[PDB]
Amino acid sequence: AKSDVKLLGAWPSPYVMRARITLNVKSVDYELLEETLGSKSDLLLKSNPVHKKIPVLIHNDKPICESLIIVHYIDEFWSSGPSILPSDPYDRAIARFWAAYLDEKWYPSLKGIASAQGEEAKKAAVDQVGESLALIEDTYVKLSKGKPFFGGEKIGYLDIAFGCFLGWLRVTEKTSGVKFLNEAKTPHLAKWAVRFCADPAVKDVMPETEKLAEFAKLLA
Amino acid sequence: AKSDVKLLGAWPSPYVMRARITLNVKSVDYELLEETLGSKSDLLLKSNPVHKKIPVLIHNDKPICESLIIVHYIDEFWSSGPSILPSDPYDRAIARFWAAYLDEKWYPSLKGIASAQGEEAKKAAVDQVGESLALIEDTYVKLSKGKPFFGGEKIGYLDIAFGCFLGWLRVTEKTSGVKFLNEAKTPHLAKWAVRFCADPAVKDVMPETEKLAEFAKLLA
Repeated sequence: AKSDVKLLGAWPSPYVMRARITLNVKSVDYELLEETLGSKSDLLLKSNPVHKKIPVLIHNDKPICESLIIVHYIDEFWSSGPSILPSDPYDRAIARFWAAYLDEKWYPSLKGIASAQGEEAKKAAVDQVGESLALIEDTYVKLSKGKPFFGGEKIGYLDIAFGCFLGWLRVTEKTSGVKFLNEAKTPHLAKWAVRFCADPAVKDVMPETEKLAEFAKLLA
Repeated sequence: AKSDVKLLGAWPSPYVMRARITLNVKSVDYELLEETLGSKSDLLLKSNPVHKKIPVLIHNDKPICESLIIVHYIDEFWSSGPSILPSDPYDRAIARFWAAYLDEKWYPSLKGIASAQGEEAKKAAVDQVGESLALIEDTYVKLSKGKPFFGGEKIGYLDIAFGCFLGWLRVTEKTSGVKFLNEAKTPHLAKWAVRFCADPAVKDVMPETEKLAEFAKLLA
């Protein structure tokens, strides 16, 4: 409820979006407090002194930090609602593994295209993103087992962990002039991404591409 | 068993040690395959193509990667054995949070002392480690609630996540000439570290300090 669940967030953040989608799945209402560009609020600094990052879930006045940990916490506290994590230990380990991969390696590589200077660096950064999408496509085929989502019949942990970046992916495609996730290159992910963005827990917390692209300009 | 559980490891690795301690707690026997310095084995390259890192747990011929995920997997698959993760959702989130902090921020800062050039850089790196130990000491007091371990009566997730680094901490103290974890500065952690290293799941997989210090020399 808004009385007992607060989320320190910011609408462009893919990490924050993970927390919002998961709360939606669990039918948990919450208040969302927006951070402003270029400064961290005193409330954020107080609630996440270690990292000073969003999201922060404040549940009954206790702060929980790090989006993937927050997603676990929401799944575990609100355990009677639809499950986010897979039920099987091996499946769980694999979903956790790919989410950690996305944060550690994949997402940082998106930004690397804009940062690259010169043709060899640009080609390298663009090629890397393409190679990783090929890996993620293969992984999707393996994990989904023919079902609509990474998590099976309904969105799960890995859908949320990857799908939270789709807005920034689309912006990166616009600015790089290369389409990475599409029918030709990643036909399975292409169908999945339409379904994911149409999911009622996702549809209104996923930023429209041009709006995010405008924000990307305001960014410095 | 050795037939169905293999661990790609290396005796100096704190990350690998997490997997060994957890298997020990669960009374799960396993075979350990050592990586050699300066090269990755073809078996490692095949079992962890994404990161090419140890540890890798190969359980019934399925590889699982990333030490903290491996610790979760062992806890969850071997669920009838002593529990590693806390039972409460909030406690779980907090233990996960501090383990992630240790890997992201704390452990990298240990190496920064040796890497620093000049007095201002050295002082900065040494001071940072001291500040973080003060934070970890406070966290220990809060989480342990007077019990011997972060996890309470028995070693738990966060004991394993922090304690796995004690060998490298002692080596860093030797090479930096500054003691960071001791009675004077961190009296609670000082008592805890003796108890942790004496635990039967830890005692023989924790490298003796001089041996690790010698390895640190062989390192380039």
